[PDB]
Amino acid sequence: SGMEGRIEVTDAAILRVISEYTREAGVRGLERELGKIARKGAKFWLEGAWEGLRTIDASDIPTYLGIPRYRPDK
Amino acid sequence: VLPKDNEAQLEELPKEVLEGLEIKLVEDVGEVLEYLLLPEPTMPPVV
Repeated sequence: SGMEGRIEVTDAAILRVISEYTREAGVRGLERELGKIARKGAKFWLEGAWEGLRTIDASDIPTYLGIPRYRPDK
Repeated sequence: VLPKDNEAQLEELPKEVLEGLEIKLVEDVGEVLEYLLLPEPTMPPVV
């Protein structure tokens, strides 16, 4: 997505994604959800940019995704 | 009256419509069936 070392998820964001915002026994939709994260972050960067890094916990994920698409089989 | 898991389907709804629609969210049929009836009976039953 053309980004550089200026935004990063923890594994709290990974738990947020696996807990709500995807359901699959593979990595294609996970790739697509991370692409959604990267595109929302790139547009929010080029509108108003932050400084240095930006760590993504489970708080920053619903500000980028909002919409679950495959709710998991809990 | 819309199901509970459809609460995060609402972001493509227009806000001018979302401000016009008093959307209720529900978990169970027992929530709906005491929400839509009128409490009194009107007609005689079969039995």
